[PDB]
Amino acid sequence: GSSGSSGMLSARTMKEVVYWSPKKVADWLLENAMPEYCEPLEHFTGQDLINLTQEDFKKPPLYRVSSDNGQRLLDMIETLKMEHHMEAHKNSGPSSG
Repeated sequence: GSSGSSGMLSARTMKEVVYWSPKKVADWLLENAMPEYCEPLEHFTGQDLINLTQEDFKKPPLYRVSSDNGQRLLDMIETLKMEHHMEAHKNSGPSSG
């Protein structure tokens, strides 16, 4: 083993998590035990990371990365957005699905 117990475990701010760096997005993953998404998110940016959807899982780079149909991550990210100023739609009930 090499990285047994990390020294520092915390984040300055996640209100944007969009302008982040390609090296930070990763640290955030391992921080929550998500080293499996680091590979596909190696060159990912806070912005691209938050722009991830269950649909993006069906295809690469993020594909069958976990046995949770990309739930653990989707949930870990969903929060990264709720913070940012992203006015989501209101109406509920699509035409086709």
